[PDB]
Amino acid sequence: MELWLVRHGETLWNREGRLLGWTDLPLTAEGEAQARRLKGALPSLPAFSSDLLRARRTAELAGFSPRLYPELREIHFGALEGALWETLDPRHKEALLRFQGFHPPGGESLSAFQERVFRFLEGLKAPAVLFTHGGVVRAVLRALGEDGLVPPGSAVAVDWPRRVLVRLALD
Repeated sequence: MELWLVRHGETLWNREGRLLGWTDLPLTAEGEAQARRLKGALPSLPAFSSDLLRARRTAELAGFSPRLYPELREIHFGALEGALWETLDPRHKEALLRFQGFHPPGGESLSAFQERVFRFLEGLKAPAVLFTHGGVVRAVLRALGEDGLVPPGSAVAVDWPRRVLVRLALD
């Protein structure tokens, strides 16, 4: 199934290097610019989006009117929300880097995050554009055997659950 996953535009915590999960931060001016550039670069397909502000706003500026689904939200970092990556406990750092055995206090384990994301994708019956988050795009890319890091406001098209089709980054 052809699916286009879009990483929302940047927020302040991108430059600050802080774990950004369910903390509802707004897009930065440049983040909105990245979103506007996506308009015309994404296929005209039904759209779905994380209900968090930064995702909804990206979808809007990109020219879409998505159906909102919490299932497309970034992973819930719990007590780790806002934590500087730099000073993150080695155990949490490694769990996130290797993408496994991650369980933040008061938040979502990586396992639950994946189950939530994949169950949503499996429910999609036709091609669509999904405005979501870095962690969601990463989970999908890793599950397809690839490096899951993509720039803010960029997109990746995949033939779910078989392969990555294209990665699109605009300057």
